[PDB]
Amino acid sequence: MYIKQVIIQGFRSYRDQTIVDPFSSKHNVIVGRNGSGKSNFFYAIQFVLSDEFSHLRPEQRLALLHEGTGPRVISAFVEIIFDNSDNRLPIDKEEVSLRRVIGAKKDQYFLDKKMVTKNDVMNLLESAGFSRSNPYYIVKQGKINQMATAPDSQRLKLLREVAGTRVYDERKEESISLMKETEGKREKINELLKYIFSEQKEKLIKRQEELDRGYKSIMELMNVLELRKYEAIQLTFKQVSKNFSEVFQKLVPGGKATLVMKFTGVGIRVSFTGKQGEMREMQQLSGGQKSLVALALIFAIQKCDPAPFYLFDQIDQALDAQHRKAVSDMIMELAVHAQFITTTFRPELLESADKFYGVKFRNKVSHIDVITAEMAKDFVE
Amino acid sequence: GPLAKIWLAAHWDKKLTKAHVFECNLESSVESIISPKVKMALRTSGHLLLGVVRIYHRKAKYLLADCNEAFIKI
Ligand SMILES: Nc1ncnc2c1ncn2[C@@H]1O[C@H](COP(=O)(O)OP(=O)(O)OP(O)(O)=S)[C@@H](O)[C@H]1O
Ligand SMILES: [Mg+2]
Repeated sequence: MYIKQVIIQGFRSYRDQTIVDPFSSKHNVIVGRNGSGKSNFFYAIQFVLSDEFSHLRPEQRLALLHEGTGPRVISAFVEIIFDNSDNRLPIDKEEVSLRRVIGAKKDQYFLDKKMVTKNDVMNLLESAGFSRSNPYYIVKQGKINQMATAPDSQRLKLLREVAGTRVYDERKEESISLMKETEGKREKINELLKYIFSEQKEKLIKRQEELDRGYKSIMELMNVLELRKYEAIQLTFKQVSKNFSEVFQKLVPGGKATLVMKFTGVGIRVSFTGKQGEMREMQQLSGGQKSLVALALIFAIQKCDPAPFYLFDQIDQALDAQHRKAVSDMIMELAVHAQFITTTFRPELLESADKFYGVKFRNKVSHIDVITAEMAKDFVE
Repeated sequence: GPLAKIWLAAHWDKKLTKAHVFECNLESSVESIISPKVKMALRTSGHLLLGVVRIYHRKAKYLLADCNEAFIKI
């Protein structure tokens, strides 16, 4: 599962139908001036996929609608065509089309040209391992430097959500209520068994016997899950920590970084100079250093709950050439197991990229076109 | 594997017919969630739990049908 193609119309600066040439399954990079349409493209994808855009009041819908001089637009849609070669999407098609259509009085999803609720859509996406939980499939510069400057309290909240305790509790409450719904049906088959063609009795009583052993296994399962729910936060901490230290050491060769608990919050201690007990707290790092470390932590968390594709909107803005090359080298490594769509103003990520796209704002609308490695590099310098 | 069918019953119970509901052994399904394989985060475990209870629920309802039609035939 990856993004094979995107179609946009009437959506912010993409006023006119915009059919983006099919993406590489590896690393796509997008370049263009301030104001050209890059974040608008990423917002178009988030409009379809992100849980936070799933509900919009009229005031937010019309901000999505293109506005400008000339032809006035009244409706917008984004369509994503997913390649489904790995069969992660529970639909027997090589290509799966998901479209959201927005107007002032309309808001509808179409799965393979047929209407589906918002609940269908988020269930479909979780089926394929793309959660409404882990919201790190898409990263923005504003997300990075917001994480750069966040307190220890924020990082513990972050850790709780990647642990998954909240959704586990919702699934359990859902499960239990559905359990109660079967206990009433199980009563109207066990009490209903009084009456009992002699073989079908034994074959049905076999199946009653099966529901009785499964009830017991379900009760056992609920015990082991309830006991590990209280180990989750500490276990994910342990896991993200190890990931975080390995990621930072790949980014900063001789460096060292760890997470520390306190439970009140999650702190970071880091040494760029080389494990020499030069462990600085996060808040005393430099601006660029905080942003690299924020990125390493994101990479560590993505590793705890991986996604089939990643959207990165300007992640190397605060980074110097050395650290940009390190981010690029990492991206090239990750891009063999997951799709990447990124935007940058510097050449280092270009070396890491299999396909290049240029974004231009012309004649009141954004345009996105396939370009060559040379043109991307030429634009960037 | 069987965890995959459980995963499908959690999120996309549509593409799941009687044949999976009858073939499925809850006791072993549950056992593969409790015991190793690739260890799961709490979030996935919660989905698989709902899938197991989903199939348990279907198995119970299907038995309800084959009963309310064999007690109306004998
Ligand atoms: N609803 C809208 N209708 C028409 N134009 C819009 C709308 N919303 C935003 N724009 C404009 O679309 C143009 C491109 O916006 P973006 O995609 O966010 O630019 P960008 O390529 O990300 O440039 P940066 O962030 O400075 S590198 C901007 O000039 C916006 O002001
Ligand atoms: Mg932008």
